[PDB]
Amino acid sequence: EVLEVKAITEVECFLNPEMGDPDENLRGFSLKLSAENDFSSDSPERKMLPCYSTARIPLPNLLLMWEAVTVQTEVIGITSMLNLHAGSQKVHEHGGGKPIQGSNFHFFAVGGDPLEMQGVLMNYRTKYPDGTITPKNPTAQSQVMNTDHKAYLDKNNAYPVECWVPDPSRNENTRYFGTFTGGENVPPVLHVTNTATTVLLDEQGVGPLCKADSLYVSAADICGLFTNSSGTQQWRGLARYFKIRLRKRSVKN
Amino acid sequence: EVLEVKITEVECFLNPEMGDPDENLRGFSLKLSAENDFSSDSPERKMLPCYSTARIPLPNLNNLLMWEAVTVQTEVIGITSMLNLHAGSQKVHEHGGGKPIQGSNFHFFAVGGDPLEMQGVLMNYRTKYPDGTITPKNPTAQSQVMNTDHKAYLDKNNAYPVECWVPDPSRNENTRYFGTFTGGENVPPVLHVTNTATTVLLDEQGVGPLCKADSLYVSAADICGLFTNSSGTQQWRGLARYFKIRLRKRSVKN
Amino acid sequence: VLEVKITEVECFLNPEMGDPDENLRGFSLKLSAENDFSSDSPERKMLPCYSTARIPLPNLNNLLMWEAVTVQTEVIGITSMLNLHAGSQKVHEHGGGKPIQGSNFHFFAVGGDPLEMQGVLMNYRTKYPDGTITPKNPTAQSQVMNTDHKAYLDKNNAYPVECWVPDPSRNENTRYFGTFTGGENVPPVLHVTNTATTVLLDEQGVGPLCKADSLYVSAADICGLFTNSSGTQQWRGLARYFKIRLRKRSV
Amino acid sequence: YVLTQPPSVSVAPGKTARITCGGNNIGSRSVHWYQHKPGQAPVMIISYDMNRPSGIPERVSGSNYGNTATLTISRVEAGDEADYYCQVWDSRSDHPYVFGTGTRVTVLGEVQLVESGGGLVKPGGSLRLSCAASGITFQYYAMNWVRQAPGKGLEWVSSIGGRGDTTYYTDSVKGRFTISRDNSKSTLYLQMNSLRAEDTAVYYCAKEPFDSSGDHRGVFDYWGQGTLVTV
Amino acid sequence: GSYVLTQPPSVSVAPGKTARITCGGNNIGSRSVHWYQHKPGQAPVMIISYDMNRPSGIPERVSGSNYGNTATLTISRVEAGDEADYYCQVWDSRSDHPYVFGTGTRVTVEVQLVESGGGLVKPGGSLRLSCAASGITFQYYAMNWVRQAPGKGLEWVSSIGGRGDTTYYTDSVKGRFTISRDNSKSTLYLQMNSLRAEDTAVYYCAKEPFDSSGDHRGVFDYWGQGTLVTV
Repeated sequence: EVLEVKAITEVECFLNPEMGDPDENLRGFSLKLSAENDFSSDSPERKMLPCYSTARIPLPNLLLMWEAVTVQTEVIGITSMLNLHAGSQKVHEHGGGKPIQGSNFHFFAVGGDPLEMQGVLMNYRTKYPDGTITPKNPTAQSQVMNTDHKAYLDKNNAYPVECWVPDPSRNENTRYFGTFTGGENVPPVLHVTNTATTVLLDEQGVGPLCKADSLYVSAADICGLFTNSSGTQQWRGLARYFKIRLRKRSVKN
Repeated sequence: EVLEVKITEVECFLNPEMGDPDENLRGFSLKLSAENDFSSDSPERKMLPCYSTARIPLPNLNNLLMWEAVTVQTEVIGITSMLNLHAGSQKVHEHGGGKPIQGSNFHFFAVGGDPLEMQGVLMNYRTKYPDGTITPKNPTAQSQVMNTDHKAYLDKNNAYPVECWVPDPSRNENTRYFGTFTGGENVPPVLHVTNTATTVLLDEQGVGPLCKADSLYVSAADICGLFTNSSGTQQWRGLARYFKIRLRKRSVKN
Repeated sequence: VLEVKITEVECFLNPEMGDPDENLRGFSLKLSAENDFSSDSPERKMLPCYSTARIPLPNLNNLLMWEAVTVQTEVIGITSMLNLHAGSQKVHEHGGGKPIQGSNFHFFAVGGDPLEMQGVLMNYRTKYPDGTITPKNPTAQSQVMNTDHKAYLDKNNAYPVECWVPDPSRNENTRYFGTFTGGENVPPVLHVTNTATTVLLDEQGVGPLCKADSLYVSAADICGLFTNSSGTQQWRGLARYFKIRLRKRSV
Repeated sequence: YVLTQPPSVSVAPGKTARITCGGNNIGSRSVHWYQHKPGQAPVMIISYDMNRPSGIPERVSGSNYGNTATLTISRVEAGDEADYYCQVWDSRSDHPYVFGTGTRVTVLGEVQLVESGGGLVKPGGSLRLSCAASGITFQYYAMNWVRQAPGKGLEWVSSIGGRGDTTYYTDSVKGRFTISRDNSKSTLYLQMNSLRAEDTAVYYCAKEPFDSSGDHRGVFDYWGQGTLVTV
Repeated sequence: GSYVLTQPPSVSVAPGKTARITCGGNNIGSRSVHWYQHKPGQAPVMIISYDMNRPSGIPERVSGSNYGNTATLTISRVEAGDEADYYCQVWDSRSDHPYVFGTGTRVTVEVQLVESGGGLVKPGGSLRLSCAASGITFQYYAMNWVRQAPGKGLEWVSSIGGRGDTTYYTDSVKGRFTISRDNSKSTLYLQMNSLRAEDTAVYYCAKEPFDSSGDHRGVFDYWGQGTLVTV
């Protein structure tokens, strides 16, 4: 029930990644990946599974509502992948370590409500670990589109990236952006600049309207697989920074 | 026939038809055969991805009025499901994770006021296509290039093999289509999601698809690549496609 | 060329990849290799050739001419390559067949005159087959630029793609567009849409003027190499569709 | 449509067995093959002319050209001794599922389908068969009844779509037999009224492959052990 | 002013040795030379196309070369089966006699084309030969008649385009022979009127390669067994 624009505020924040964190010294990393389990008997270790990062930022109490108008975002520590001297398997005899490479996913969202998500599984029979929130009573229909699998991204380090996507049939009050690049040898390509901004206004010129004076930010930044000397592989993630410009917007009630 | 403009949204998720070799492998094809001679190639029906289609009924209208499709929002659903490298996939090397889905892919959708119109072209005209599928009829060597005899309406779900049919650019006056084919062993799948992107369906004269019999047609093929099992066998993997279509009332004569 | 005074013409142009026999139409003969530059007599059915068509337009007769304003074009049969069950060599044991991949060339041209072409050879001493029209009296300069090698695309299954390129020194009544992507493992990337149109108008707002009420369409769509179970490689091509919007122009 | 099979074939262990299936332009149709051992569920061994299901050895191969489809079994073992049937499906026909007359092969030397309700019945009386399916979501599967009368071949009886919305009967039973389905209980029904002596047979429950609409596919890819109906 | 190809009349070779057959022509290196093997009472076989290209089924021992004024057929590791007649051949699109055959070399150590209508006739009489082609779409193929008179070489008689639009004849038969084709029946015709004794020969039907326009290519890539006409 939106009126004219009323003034302006910035919120700056970073979301640390949830790649699994198999031990403290492997923060930003997943547990080593298992392989070749049958679809009948697949119990992944919780620390093997990257999850979506999310947080709810409280806004000034202020009818008026906070309207998110722009976002500046980048992935933090992209240069840390130039360490080829520690942990990585040598590309060949006398050579340097193997760069992180392979499947990656880069996603963020800004909304006046929890990001709304749809469930889809590679394997509906996957036994997901206690502590994670995955599609409930999944069927073979869950390997394609099953409209029963709706969730709110309402908990950090809980929703496995592999089970959930932003739901394009909802998120009236959220903007989301994601790219998936799959493959063994996909080179990670990441750009940084403090000159880029993303407008959050819709076709009617209205950005996300923050309900309960609350801004929601969400992200997944899986950069690719790290290959140890042993040949084992781990996901590597990086934090995402957000700067969000909000304005006061008048609404009826 | 089309006069002055006189609004509705329709939403749909269209499931893929990759072959479905059994319930537990829904969204996959049967394992691919290889090295059949052109002269004796009978593919199993479950080996062959087909185009997805559905006819969405619109509000009954009634100088007659028709639903005009003006924009579409569409994305592929479940792209992150390919981050499961722990189940079924062959290890990339000893002690390593499973192989990501990769290889030849095709991403296609259409919105129209009539069934999508398609043209037949075959890798191998002598291919013996399986009962239950609808493929070019009385094909010749000319069917391996352009043979104008192979015209079809995408008028049945899970029937028209992707490998035999393309959108016909010589027709589809009342449909907009978009497709990308990327072929190769190691093609990385690249898929974007955002609820901020829209595609305008209006033509050069500012007229979108006009829905005959208050029916909207949506069509899609989203083959994401090949899944490699531990055995080394390969299967197509597909994902569903979501459509949100904005329509308006349009006046037309007789 | 004076002020403007509508018609559409549609065409499918079939590819000329060599056609080693009826059952392999759209394909070439297996590729030969390691021939000395001094002793190379390629078979005609090994060499892809440029496709051309002269579409007769309505007789118009301060004379009026047909002016091509727009072109809609796409490659036909891009989904035929999802067949990995016939002819192709397994990518590995128990696996499906090798996708068509490799060096590719995608070209189209619309004009009111035959497409003008320039000749460059990889080997000037190549003995090109009878039936083919290749650079005449070729010298070492034919491996770089020899301005003597001018031709008109004026016969189908005649002009070898590997010997001819569109002449940027000519083609004033022809708009041309091509892309070469070379490599062993180059992924074929092909798009299809009925929403895209290319304007054929120049800096003065004049498109191709059709001479002798004749519109010329030209194409080369090599999609890459088909590796058979043998290890033999053949070229694979697809047809190209044209829809051309013309208007009457005073001249 | 008529499918002709030689009644019997004899083969030494290690040798090759060839079973022909004759039909007017059968090469233009998808032929499936079934192995049937006495008192056992038939097994599908070839689909669409030459495709082997998972678990069928490379020795088993299929061919189809002109007027003859051929089942070839190489390096023949004792276990290969059984009845072999070809089968086609014509969506656009009065009798859409057709079996071959069958071939007796002598060598010289998860999903469950459980049928019930078989027994003894007065001629002119009534009997209802059930098939309890296990480990599949039932509305995604066209289901079929196929019978074998004493000393006769497999005969297709009735077919129903996954939704329950498409039903086909052989002329023999049209008007007397009724095929029905309860997807909530995953159960297939055959209501047999006006019973005849010609209806004495083992009644097999036959699953078609998973289909997103539960459509008819023309393939019996899994069978129950059968139930005896004696009149 | 019609092109001449010179071949040594005979060559002798021991088993295992190499046989070399020359084909002389004014600047023959500037033309595409094809080679045919011909055993008595058999269809000629094309063994080399465009100077050095071996058709599928021809062994690596068979090689072709062409430079300056001499084209050369080389057969290495010679077998008994290599004993036959060998002909070179060129094609000049812009010439009165566009198919020129060589004089032949006696060497001492699917698609079907069926000819009919051969027989015995009074000199001055008439005869029509037919060629029934099988397994090809006929309008995509330039077709040819080639004859061998007793103790003479292969002589090109007549050529026709796939469409039926490009008639070529040797001076010898000009105005007495007419070549025709019915692509609906996939049949080639040779109407021979005003017959002479010089016309006594085996008449061979010769297919050119598949062409999208059925153009003349200058290559006889498949032959029939022939039909004899005695006059």
